[PDB]
Amino acid sequence: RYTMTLYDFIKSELIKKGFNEFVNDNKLTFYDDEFQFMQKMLKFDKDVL
Amino acid sequence: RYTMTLYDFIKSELIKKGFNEFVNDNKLTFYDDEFQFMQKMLKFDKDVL
Amino acid sequence: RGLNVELSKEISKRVVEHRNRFKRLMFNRYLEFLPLLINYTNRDTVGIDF
Amino acid sequence: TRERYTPFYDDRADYNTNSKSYYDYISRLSKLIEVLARRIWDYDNELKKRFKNWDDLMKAFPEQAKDLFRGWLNDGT
Amino acid sequence: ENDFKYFDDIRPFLDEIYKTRERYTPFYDDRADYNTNSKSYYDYISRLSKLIEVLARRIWDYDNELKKRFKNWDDLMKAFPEQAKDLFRGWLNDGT
Amino acid sequence: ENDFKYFDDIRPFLDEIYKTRERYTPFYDDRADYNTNSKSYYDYIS
Amino acid sequence: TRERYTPFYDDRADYNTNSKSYYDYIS
Repeated sequence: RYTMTLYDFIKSELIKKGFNEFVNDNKLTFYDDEFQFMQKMLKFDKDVL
Repeated sequence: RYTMTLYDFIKSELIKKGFNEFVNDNKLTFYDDEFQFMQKMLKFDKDVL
Repeated sequence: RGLNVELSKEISKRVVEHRNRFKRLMFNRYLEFLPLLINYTNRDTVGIDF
Repeated sequence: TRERYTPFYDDRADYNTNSKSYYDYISRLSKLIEVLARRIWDYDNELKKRFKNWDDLMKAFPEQAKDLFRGWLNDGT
Repeated sequence: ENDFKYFDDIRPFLDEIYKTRERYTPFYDDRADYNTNSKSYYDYISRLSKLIEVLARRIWDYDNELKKRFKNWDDLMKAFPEQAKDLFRGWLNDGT
Repeated sequence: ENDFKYFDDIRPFLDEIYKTRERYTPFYDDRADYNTNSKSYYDYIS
Repeated sequence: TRERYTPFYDDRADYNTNSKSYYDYIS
């Protein structure tokens, strides 16, 4: 049995707010640790809060 | 076995009191978070109180 | 190619396949047999394919 | 057979369905397509009336062009 | 010249994945039953819900755009006798 | 003129639901038994 | 067969039946 998760929730709601993780400014930022969402949730910054 | 719920009660009694959630002023307000009833019950304002 | 298997609760789909295939098989087998039970003193002298 | 989810991908669509269950969200979405369908119908009711008005002017244009041009502001010009 | 070795520093990292791509089965194992969790119906209406509201608003606000577009029709109508008399004073210049 | 692109900015959000509308079954699953609660007699006399 | 509630919709009608049960409201 499967429904919605909770990582997907705040990921989708944070990507609703203009963020991104791949092509953020113009450079390829998939590997850069201060941009993908899992680090923003483990650091748990002002934004996810 | 199924009868009346409680969300439906205060939704129907609040919509008896002139409110609405779709066409409220004139603009389409289905997506606007300060108008549909579920937010008025979770915020639990003066009105639902 | 395209492949990403579910889990090993694949068995919980294999179990319901065994049930579904058993119903289909037993149903059409039982009417595969049922029109031959009687055969009635088989071709004494009479040209009927019984 | 052997039910596999051979894609396993990433999404970019967003959700807070202000609703008790999946069911009541289906009802809300039904009401919403109903009300904007009624908005499309009053676009039709407005727009058929506008084109009964406008295309008369585009059909009867050269007669009106001969008529209004003969107004006697011509001496002022 | 012997320039443009950007097709060439890829080479030690393009033979590498070709090496470790298909020679795996003596080195690894096939066990442990990793679970896969993939997207029930709530993520499906996630995929559909933002998509329908992002055009639900963009057909709700078609009225003001269309209101602009049948405002400037009447703007053209009230601008037309000016343009007609302006066209008329053009030709009589050579006419008189 | 090349105006009235209001029929045209709908296009990248009208092919989108046609894409994700009927190609679902390799991407999703059919499980979990969602309950549906729908309106007994008390809502009927409501 | 296979009893399904294929509509699942929204309503706009209101209720406080000042009554003990469904029955006494019918009365």
